[PDB]
Amino acid sequence: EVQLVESGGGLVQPGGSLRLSCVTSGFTFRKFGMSWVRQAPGKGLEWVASIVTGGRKTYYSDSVKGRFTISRDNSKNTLYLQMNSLRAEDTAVYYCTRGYSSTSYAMDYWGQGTLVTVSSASTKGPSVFPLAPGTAALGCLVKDYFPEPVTVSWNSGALTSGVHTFPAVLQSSGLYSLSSVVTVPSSSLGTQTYICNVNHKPSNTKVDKKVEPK
Amino acid sequence: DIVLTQSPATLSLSPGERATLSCMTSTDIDDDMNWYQQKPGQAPRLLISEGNTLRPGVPARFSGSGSGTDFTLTISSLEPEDFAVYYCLQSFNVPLTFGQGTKVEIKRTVAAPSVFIFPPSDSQLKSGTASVVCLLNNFYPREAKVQWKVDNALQSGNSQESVTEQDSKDSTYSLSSTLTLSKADYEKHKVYACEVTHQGLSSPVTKSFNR
Repeated sequence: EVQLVESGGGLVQPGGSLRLSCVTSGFTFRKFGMSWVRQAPGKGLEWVASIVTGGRKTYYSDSVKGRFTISRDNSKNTLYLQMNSLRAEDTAVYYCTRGYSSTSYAMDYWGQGTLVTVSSASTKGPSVFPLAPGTAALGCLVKDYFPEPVTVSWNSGALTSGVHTFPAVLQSSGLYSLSSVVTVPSSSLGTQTYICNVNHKPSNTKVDKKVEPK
Repeated sequence: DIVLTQSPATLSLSPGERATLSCMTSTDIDDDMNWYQQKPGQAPRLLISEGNTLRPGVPARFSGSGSGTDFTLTISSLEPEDFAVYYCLQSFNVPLTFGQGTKVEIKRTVAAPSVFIFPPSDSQLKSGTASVVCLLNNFYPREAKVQWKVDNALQSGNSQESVTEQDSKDSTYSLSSTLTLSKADYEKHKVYACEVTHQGLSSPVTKSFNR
């Protein structure tokens, strides 16, 4: 079974460094060219770097040339991406990728992807505020957290229908904000309970806010 | 050199219809064009490789054509699973370059948004900041305009918007517009209102509150 397992991502400050590692299984590693591709949030695919079957040759995008080093150890079935002098715009999900043929770097198999966040902000749990309400609307404001991601569920997952959780937005403070909303019967408002469950693993915080009318 | 231009930016189609996607290259690339599909929260999925070759495991409705600088991806009959974002990629020479992507969305009947307004919580005000949330729920098409008016005075550059992916159940979009004021500023003003403009609205809809 083919697997491209990544690690080494995560938080890092501008100027800081990281080494992404991708350990491959399910195919002869040495027989293939490898590449890294990243995807900034809400944006598209961008090639970072490629490496031949051996270790002899490498190629870099203009964006990372001189700052990044791609490399592989065939004996460990492992792909490396040395990322030095990191900038905020390097923030992306970086994908470990395998070339489909021996003469092309076109990717067929992609790693699970790891988020790399380059920022000066410190890890912070979100402040969660209620958005008080035949249909009324209500939700939770998930404000000022870092880094991504947070998970939001309603009534411990018992309520899924009608729920909208918006993609996060980077604020000028360097912190993220989003809202999760749901539409419900107006008649049920004082009887049914509505609780948003906000989990933010990086800060080891979990918050449950009950959302009732004013 | 070696720029890939995808077209159109968004394909609005219904299930069963035929999809035609365009990708234009600034230079000949020896037919080394590749096509990828990506669904939210997933790695991209290779559909077609160099020489217009159908990848194993990919349905026959997918096909790739073109030559020189002109290349096309054709989905003969759209399925609900096929609505996603599609990227093209050239593999003729470094730097390897991707197209900017085409989103193939579901075309449905126009639906106006339900508009809601949310004052800052008594909780949040205690923290020193005030956020006013405008909610535009379950609408189509995607285009919508939001303007904030505080005591009838138009606000600019102090709001932030977010839009959900197209709903899987009803193929609608929702949008949030958040006005950020200081605690002090919030209490130095009386009327807070957001104005919404959309196809399904014969007239701009304004929802407001006082205290």
